[PDB]
Amino acid sequence: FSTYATWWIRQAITRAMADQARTIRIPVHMVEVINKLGRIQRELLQDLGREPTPEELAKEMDITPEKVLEIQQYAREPISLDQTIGDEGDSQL
Amino acid sequence: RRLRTVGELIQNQIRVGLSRMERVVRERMTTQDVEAITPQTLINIRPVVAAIKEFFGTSQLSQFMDQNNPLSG
DNA sequence: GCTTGACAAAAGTGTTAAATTGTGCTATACTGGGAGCCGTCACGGATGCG
Repeated sequence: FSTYATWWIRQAITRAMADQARTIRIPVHMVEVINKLGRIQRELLQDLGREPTPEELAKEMDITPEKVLEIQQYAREPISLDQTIGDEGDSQL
Repeated sequence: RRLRTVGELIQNQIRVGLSRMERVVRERMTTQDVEAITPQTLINIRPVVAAIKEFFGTSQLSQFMDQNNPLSG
């Protein structure tokens, strides 16, 4: 039973994370693209040594560099409006 | 009372980053084949660099240099 | 001043093709987490352990 149950458990966990891990909800079809981009970038960083450029990633993913830039823009995470800018418990963002 | 110099402060963050890296290595170690497995596949360098960057840019000890005059610096 | 008339130029609908998105599924075996924890310092007052 464990062999079949593991697939479904992993699927449910990943889907729930995709649907509920961000304040601004991104559909699953975009989360998949973002994860693919991240994995490709991580793989490239090891062998290239430098920071991969947008064009190389775009070619490796068979998409235009503008699409890579758009995906990166979508990857932004909102920041908390209650920070400690001031180095003291005096002022927030 | 002892003194933590810059070297020790950086060493602590390196230790934390390597601990996170080791946790990731443990997670990945028992998930793929044992024959065609190489250090590159299961070694993720992101946590250590992330810790190093966080310390320099966020730690209260790492401070914006005072450049009013040579004596200040 | 006040109309009529002949025409481009935009405001509106119809229908398709396309892009986006919401669900479902994948069969070796896998079966209890991990961050802890750092000099006030005094003051009352409630709690709970024996």
